[PDB]
Amino acid sequence: VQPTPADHFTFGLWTVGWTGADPFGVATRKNLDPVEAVHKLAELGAYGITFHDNDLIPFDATEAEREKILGDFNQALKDTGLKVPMVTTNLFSHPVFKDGGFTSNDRSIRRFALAKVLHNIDLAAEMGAETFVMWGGREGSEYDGSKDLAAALDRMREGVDTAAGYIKDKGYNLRIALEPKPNEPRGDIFLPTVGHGLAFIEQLEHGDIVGLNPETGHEQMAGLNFTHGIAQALWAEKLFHIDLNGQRGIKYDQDLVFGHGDLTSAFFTVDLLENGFPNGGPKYTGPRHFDYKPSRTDGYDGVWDSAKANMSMYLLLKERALAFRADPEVQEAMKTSGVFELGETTLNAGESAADLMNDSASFAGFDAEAAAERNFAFIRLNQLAIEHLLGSR
Amino acid sequence: VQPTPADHFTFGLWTVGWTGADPFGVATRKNLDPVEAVHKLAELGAYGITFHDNDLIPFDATEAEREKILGDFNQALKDTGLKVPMVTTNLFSHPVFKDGGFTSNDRSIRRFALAKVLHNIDLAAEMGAETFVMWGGREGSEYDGSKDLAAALDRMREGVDTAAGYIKDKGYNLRIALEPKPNEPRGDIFLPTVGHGLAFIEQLEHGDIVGLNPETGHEQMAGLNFTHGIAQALWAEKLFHIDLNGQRGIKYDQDLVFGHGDLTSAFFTVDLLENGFPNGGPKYTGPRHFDYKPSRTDGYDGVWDSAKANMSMYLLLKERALAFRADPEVQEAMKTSGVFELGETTLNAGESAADLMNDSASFAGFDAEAAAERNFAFIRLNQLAIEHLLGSR
Amino acid sequence: VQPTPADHFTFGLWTVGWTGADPFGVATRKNLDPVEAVHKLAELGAYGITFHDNDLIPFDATEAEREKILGDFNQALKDTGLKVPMVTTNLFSHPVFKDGGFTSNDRSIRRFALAKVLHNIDLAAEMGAETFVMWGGREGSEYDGSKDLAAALDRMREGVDTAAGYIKDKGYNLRIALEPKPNEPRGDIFLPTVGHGLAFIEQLEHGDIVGLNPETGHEQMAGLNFTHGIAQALWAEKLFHIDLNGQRGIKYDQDLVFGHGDLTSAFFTVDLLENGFPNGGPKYTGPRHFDYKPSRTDGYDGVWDSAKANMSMYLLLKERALAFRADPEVQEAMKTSGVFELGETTLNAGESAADLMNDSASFAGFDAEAAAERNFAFIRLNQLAIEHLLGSR
Amino acid sequence: VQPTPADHFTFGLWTVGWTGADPFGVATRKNLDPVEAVHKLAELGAYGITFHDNDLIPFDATEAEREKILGDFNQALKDTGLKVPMVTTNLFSHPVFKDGGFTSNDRSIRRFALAKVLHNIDLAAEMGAETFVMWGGREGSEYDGSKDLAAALDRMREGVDTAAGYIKDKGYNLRIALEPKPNEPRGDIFLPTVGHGLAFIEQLEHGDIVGLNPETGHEQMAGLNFTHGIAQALWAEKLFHIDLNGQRGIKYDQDLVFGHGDLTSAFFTVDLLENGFPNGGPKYTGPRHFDYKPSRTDGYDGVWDSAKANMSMYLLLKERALAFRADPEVQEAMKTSGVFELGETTLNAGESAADLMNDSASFAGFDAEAAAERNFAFIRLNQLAIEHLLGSR
Ligand SMILES: [Mg+2]
Ligand SMILES: [Mg+2]
Ligand SMILES: [Mg+2]
Ligand SMILES: [Mg+2]
Repeated sequence: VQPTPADHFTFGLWTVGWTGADPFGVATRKNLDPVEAVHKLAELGAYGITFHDNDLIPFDATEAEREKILGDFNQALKDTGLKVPMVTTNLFSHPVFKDGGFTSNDRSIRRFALAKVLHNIDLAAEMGAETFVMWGGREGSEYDGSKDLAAALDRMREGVDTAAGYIKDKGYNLRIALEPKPNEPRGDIFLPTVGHGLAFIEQLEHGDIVGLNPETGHEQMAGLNFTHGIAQALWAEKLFHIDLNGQRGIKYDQDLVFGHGDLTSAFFTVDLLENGFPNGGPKYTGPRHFDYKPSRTDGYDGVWDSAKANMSMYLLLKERALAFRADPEVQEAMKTSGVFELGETTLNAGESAADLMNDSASFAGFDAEAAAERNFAFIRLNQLAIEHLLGSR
Repeated sequence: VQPTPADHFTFGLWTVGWTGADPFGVATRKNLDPVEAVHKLAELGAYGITFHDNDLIPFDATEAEREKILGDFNQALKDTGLKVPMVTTNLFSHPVFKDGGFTSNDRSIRRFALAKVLHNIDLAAEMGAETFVMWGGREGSEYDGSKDLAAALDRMREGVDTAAGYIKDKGYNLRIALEPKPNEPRGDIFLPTVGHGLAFIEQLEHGDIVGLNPETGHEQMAGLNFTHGIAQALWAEKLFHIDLNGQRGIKYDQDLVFGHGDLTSAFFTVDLLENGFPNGGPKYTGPRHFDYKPSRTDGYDGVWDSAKANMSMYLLLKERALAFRADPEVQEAMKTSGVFELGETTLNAGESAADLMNDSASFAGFDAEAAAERNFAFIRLNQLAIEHLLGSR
Repeated sequence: VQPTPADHFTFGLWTVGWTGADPFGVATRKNLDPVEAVHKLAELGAYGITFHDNDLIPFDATEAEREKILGDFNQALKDTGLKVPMVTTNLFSHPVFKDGGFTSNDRSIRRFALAKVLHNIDLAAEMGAETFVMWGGREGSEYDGSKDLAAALDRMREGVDTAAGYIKDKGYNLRIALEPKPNEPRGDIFLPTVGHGLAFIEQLEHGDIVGLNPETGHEQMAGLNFTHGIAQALWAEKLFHIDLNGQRGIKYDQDLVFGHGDLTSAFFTVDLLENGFPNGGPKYTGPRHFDYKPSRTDGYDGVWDSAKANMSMYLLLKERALAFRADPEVQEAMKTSGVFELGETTLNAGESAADLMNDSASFAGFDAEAAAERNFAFIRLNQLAIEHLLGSR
Repeated sequence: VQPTPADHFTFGLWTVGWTGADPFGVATRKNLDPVEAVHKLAELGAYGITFHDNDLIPFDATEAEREKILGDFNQALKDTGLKVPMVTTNLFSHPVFKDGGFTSNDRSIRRFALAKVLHNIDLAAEMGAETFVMWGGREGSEYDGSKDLAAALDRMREGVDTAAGYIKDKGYNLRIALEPKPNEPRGDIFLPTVGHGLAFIEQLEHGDIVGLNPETGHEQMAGLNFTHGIAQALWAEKLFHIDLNGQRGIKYDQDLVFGHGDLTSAFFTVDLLENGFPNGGPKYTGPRHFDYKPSRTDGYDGVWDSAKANMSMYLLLKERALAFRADPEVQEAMKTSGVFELGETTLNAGESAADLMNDSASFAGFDAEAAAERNFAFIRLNQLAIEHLLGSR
């Protein structure tokens, strides 16, 4: 419960560097120098750091300034050994992206935004990032009439497929991860959840290198079960990255420490990333990225406390989830409840639809009332998970 | 604002026949005979009626009883001319489906449930239904540990692909529509929204004849924009059916009359079904199905009032949405706001990613501050839509 | 973690007795005989039992049937030693109550509902109940014009003042507890949250013996912090009873076991009930009542299992919350965050507004930016708390 | 639909002046000079203007700067005739207020916050404001152990009683209006809803001149019915001010124009404000204040457009709500649904509880099932209302 680099905890530069400006107030902390960020995270046990183009390099920066910033940064990474596993672009802060990057009603802003992305892919390759995240935060509307809904999706597809074709063309070993979000900053964002995101990728021409980057808080903002949406992404072989934080209900994006929102949910999230599926199946072996914000009420000691907290929470949940699954009481409760039974195909090997229709024991002579008497024992099984969680077993 | 059969208003037998039992009380109305339902709906201007297998035919019914019920029903349809455009199966009422049909932890219940579906497909063909709806209402969990998340999806796929292969095999001209729902009756349902549903179909073997059946209320239960989710379904060419009702917020499934929930949203929903996309694209020309419930406080006069209300609301919204789009002030407001501009591809014909990166006017020499000065005028445009809605223009 | 009568765990007859019918399906369990409920609950460690008049005595019961049923139930209580601390009135399942009891639009119904309550006060008094709970579940509307909102609150007051007047008159030592609920079964219910119930009580003629019965899931259905709510009820000394359960978000009411919802909020509710306020103040001493429903997926072993899960959940939280406040590291963290500092009055002993305004050091020469440097360290206090919750420290 | 000063449309300086910075981006508009705001608003038909102390006078303003600024603003008011009906205090943007003003854990900060309020009361009185608004935006927490909840309410009371005491002492005719808000910017805010604010007021020493300022979007953020909320405030005669805007669901605060959110609820709020209660009762006569923000996508033409949209929205709703209640068909529908019947007291003139209980016809021989046959016809009353809303009848 001391993190180490094979744990693969990655942190975004914008998280610990978030100085505290919210919509009702100014920053409460001084800016965090990025070299200092790299040194402080390496020391806490982080494996890597991620950033947005404008997190390191100002929008305004001249070529010389860009060279100077990147040199110090590269030096810092070298001194520490921190990797840079994911890179992303800021397509939401400057006033020009008031109506989006890629789905901006203005065509000249869509070309600028797509060029901001291609340049960033080149920097992403250079850094040795394996994933390029795309968070379309300003793509949407506040009013139903603001957009042509089909055009938005065509413009979004265009953007994404041009970027993907460009990776392919240059031979970069980079994958694109789209990060779905319900709302905020727009009152409605395009591809609001994990399924919209997932569905969207199947319409792309270069879909093969496009996957997702779900975020705890984002699904929770539409009241979805985070464990069930990552399950589906994994199931489809599209869980390319993951962002973990906490959220307490449907409200503004809180960005708390992982485990400080919905704890029981955090627990089962960690059981799926760590243990996978009960009957076997896919596993996610990428980085465990923390995309959160150190509460504005706290000074810099709280920033480093908060960074430590993320990794601690994940490790506490991991031991509890490993003991839980190892527990023989839990394994037999799982058996009773039919967890392993769900793993069995419904049809017998070689059985056809006509075969089952016509099988008298599966329908005509099936006793539905007897079958309804089964005690699934889901509460008891729920109860065992929580007793494991509470460290009482 | 007198409905007629080319309007294609279809009503489910369970809507007007809903006698009023909620989780806190008993029915407040007497049962509605299904022949009387057909006669009363034909007379109100409905085009068709839909039903769940157990809405017409009791679970218990002997073959003779099934023959007798279907004969009277068929007679009624013949006497009136009402079609039966969609059929669906009850996989959620009997105690046997306490943990689902298709994703039931018990394998014997999954075989029964799939056989209940194949038999129903045969009845669906017989009735001349073009769509077979599948609402997986009991597929999910209340506890994160109740299921093996990957197995659930494999079991769901198995069910759905067996049913689809069986349509194909028998040569029925029937399509399957899955209806996504966030929650209720389960605390979390599998394929909770339109994207999960959409994503899910791309993993199926018989995906080609599988599409969606979104419902106003269902998306609204996860706080999504209904117009933007049907837009995406349409965009993907998967909007096979549609269910319209009203819902006032994130809470239990209310099932109000279309236009009695979120009115402005209802309005833009009707603008998309009726007018389509501003720059052109797909159109939805299937039935406009009302899946709602006549409030339990009201007697039978309210049931028929409520049925009339659905069609009235849709026709009032339709005229307001046609005037709105015809309005030359509105067309020029759309132009200013860049609604048509979104229709233009981002890249020039023949332009490549390298071409745009390297185009100095799109990036390097792009004036982002000048571009940020643009007045999108989205509020004014929103305001014009509402003045059209209020019948003030 | 073995409950004893000393713990004051009370259960509603309706909870273990809930047979499984929900809006989409029939009962999955057989009716529970009340004598068995009493016997079962006494073997688990329950302190008492509570009921609604129609949980015990059927709506259409003859006089002979009523006495048999009470002879049976009084015998059971006598045999087992269980107490009956609370009694409530079912003003919701019979179709007569579709528009409410007390705020029904029909005056004849308001008279019957209130008659039904007065008779029930006699019964409650006879049983030795100390609390009389009023849950106005059908009090509200689906539509904004259905009700005259000032007249609904006048009617509500009349009902509550008549019942309280009657208690005072008859010399019964009963206190009325109003149970606020935002929705379900009505689309909007009168006196939606703790706040609303408390405000209403202050408009009552006999508000001195009228307080609240907050329920965990009801407040979570509005997105409110359950703990902030009962704190406010406590502070006004109006916390007369409490109903504990689980709710996983804004959706239908789940009625999960306590701690099977929002764990961390459950942990903080236990802390408040057990440890009181950090700086002292009123404490809650009534029954810890569980109003939940055994999931319908579970048979009768599941029912006694979930009844036991309420009590184990609570005892495990209590143990952690006691360990939490006793930790010296936590006591120190609390001092550091200003938790005890909030207890010191803002003004000085006999300081006036005018004295405060001209004091130079409090305003005029107050260094606002120096003050703003304080690291409140709330993340670290939060992290310690979860660490005590997880049985880690 | 041309507003006139007689309409009492008031606007906050912060609303038209909002420059566009949100959590994900910088300002998209230039600062608005306050003199121009005053002039612009008087040309649109505004009756008055309201501000926060720091909207006008910068936090670090010298004495010389403060007088210049007030000379400029007083001149503008004089020139245009605008009134200043409400003044409020910014106890939220400066980093000193990260934990609150009045309920900050730091005692030195509580003293400065209250000093800052007292000084602002003098200013408000000087300006001729009738209402003093208190919005405790930083009063709350992200974490359940950050605060002693009884001590936070004691501190809050001290602050409000000190300010009210001061008003009384100085002979100013100002009334305090507390503005409840459930969240944002804190994860949970003290006095979350109308209900909570009203309950708190009754625990105050000087609660007689302390009332509420409900805001439309704040209540919709909890899923509450805005109309039920102000009705309850009205009924207790505590509706001192109102803030009108739009909110599309439980998500961040949108601050859309009034009627650009939930239309039908907007329609029913106008009806209540204009027509009062169907059976009579208190009526609201203060300013109709708009606290919204011009979407950041819109330039300055958009700003004056949205200021005008507030007033047109309201005037269009008012016209429909007046037409609605005057319709004979609607008056009849209301009688039929029992709307006036709710106004008749339940008991008879000098009827006691005891008299009611033994009356055979009210209980004992009351035919509950005959009573339950009444068709309340709420769907048809709702349908008439939407038809008047849509300018259809
Ligand atoms: Mg993220
Ligand atoms: Mg449906
Ligand atoms: Mg309760
Ligand atoms: Mg406000």
